[PDB]
Amino acid sequence: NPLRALLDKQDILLLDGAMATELEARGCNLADSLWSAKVLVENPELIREVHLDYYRAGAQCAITASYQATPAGFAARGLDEAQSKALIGKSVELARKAREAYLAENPQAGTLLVAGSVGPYGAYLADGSEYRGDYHCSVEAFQAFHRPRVEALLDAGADLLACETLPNFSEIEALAELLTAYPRARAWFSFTLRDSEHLSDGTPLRDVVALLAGYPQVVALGINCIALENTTAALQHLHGLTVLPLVVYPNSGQLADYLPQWQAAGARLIGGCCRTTPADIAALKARS
Ligand SMILES: N[C@@H](CCS)C(=O)O
Ligand SMILES: [Zn+2]
Ligand SMILES: [Zn+2]
Ligand SMILES: [Zn+2]
Repeated sequence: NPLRALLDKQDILLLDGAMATELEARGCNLADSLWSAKVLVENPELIREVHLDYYRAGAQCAITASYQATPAGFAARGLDEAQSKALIGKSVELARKAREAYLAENPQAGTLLVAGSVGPYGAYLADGSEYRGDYHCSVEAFQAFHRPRVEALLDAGADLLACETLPNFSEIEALAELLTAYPRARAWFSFTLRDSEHLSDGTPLRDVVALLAGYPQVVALGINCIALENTTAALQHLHGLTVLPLVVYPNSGQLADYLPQWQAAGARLIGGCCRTTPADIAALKARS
């Protein structure tokens, strides 16, 4: 368990924040949802710089730029599976390079992690379906969609998988099943919500937690890409269902002002999602 060493030593583990904000500030034009294919090729040094930026701000875990990096997605750019897996692997390499750089600068930084981002099938559909979850695939189809990215992230040396922004229960099942075929893998599963007690697709959270409790490789559960004002209620509900470390990284509003409420509700992995920047991580660091 990549988390145990850190969680044995401190209550809170800080995540990072959004990649896009920082790349745009540095001059990047992110024209479409497949922007990672371009930036990983044309400006990989800027991605590495942003990861380094977040470690400096206090992040102890970087999330790779692979949220929309799948062979399915990247086929629209003329890339085949192997080419796509190369770029997925590269996203891990750049975060690992940033970790090497920071630990050279600050050897006293403690343990630092790299989490491979695994986004939902909805993000590939690119119709904002990662928030509705109303799509239908067989278990095999979900698993075929996710498998190459899981393999590429693990082979490139991700410490764990960030299975995130997940709106669909059947896909969550397929993904938990898929991970058992990689016995060394560890993951967190983070969800988008319809309300404080339901998945985006309508599933009661008690059912999601109950399902995932049977998979030991899932070492944390939580919420991300949700409005600030909707976080605490959701966490408090999860807090009554599990004592797995809870994950929370919401969209930008102050984000760091919530740290005591969140921690009291069992959150132990805390960062930022959309429109957050290293300023949010720096604020969290100061309040912890
Ligand atoms: N790509 C983001 C999630 C967008 S909802 C991430 O990797 O955390
Ligand atoms: Zn439907
Ligand atoms: Zn089937
Ligand atoms: Zn988000």
